[PDB]
Amino acid sequence: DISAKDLRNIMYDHLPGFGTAFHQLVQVICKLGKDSNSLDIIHAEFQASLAEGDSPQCALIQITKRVPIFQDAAPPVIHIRSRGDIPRACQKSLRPVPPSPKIDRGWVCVFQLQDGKTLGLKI
Amino acid sequence: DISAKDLRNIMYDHLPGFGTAFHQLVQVICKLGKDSNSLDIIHAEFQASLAEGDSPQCALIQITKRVPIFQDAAPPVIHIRSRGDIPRACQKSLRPVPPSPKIDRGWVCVFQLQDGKTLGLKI
Ligand SMILES: Cc1cccc(C(=O)C2=C(O)C(=O)N(c3ccc(CC(=O)O)cc3)[C@H]2c2cc(Cl)c3c(c2)OCO3)c1
Ligand SMILES: Cc1cccc(C(=O)C2=C(O)C(=O)N(c3ccc(CC(=O)O)cc3)[C@H]2c2cc(Cl)c3c(c2)OCO3)c1
Repeated sequence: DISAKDLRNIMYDHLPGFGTAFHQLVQVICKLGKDSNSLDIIHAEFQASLAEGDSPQCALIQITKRVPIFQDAAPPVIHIRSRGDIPRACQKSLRPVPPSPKIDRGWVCVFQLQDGKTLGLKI
Repeated sequence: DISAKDLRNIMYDHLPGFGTAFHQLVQVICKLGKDSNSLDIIHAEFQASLAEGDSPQCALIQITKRVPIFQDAAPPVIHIRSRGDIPRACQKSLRPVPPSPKIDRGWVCVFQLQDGKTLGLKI
């Protein structure tokens, strides 16, 4: 059986750069996947998209649009201290949070900072 | 000017018992009120409701219906370890989280537990 850590490693293996918004999307997919006992179907979808010739980035986005736990889903809230806790390669992807953000519309997660500031990570 | 702690103490002084769902609603009102620089209007609405003869419980609900930061607002996510971090008097008000919980519909907050469990506090 595949673990959340295994799936993270598999997905990271295909991504360029490091600490990018796509790496964070992997984290979200793995966390929500684990919490919904869906790591296997998610892995199968990822591999199937790659096998069709999709970019790994598109494979991750297709998971958000095809696997039902992400469809019309609000992004998870992640509590952190400051913007400094977020990798450099994610910084320019941070945005003010819109009213109903949705994972399948590119809103990966919402970071809540210790002083109450709130930023959404957008792809 | 009134602080979030001052307001919390004022509201607690009107509520019977301790650690109830209404005490948690005070916490949410004061935190969100502080983050939106809205403690003054919140206090004014609370006092006005009491002055019309409303119960302090209803005055708190009135705040969620009358102060625009709570109108059609999703409940805040609060990260905790387990149900053991929630006071005894709130336990029976914890519910599975519905698709679109709203503060002004009685969904005070969403507790996210460390193992991935999620519970909404409902009034
Ligand atoms: C930039 C940053 C700061 C702080 C946290 C994170 C982050 O995404 C996560 C972790 O540091 C982490 O350990 N997460 C995680 C991912 C999958 C599992 C499933 C498992 O292996 O048991 C567990 C933890 C990340 C994480 C991802 C999400 Cl969606 C979270 C979260 C943490 O808390 C609330 O929602 C990212
Ligand atoms: C049952 C339980 C467990 C853990 C936290 C709480 C809770 O509601 C909060 C606190 O322990 C706390 O210190 N909060 C709080 C309330 C107002 C302010 C404004 C200020 O005086 O600076 C600051 C902190 C409570 C709290 C309320 C909300 Cl809505 C929160 C939250 C914490 O984290 C994210 O969203 C309640």
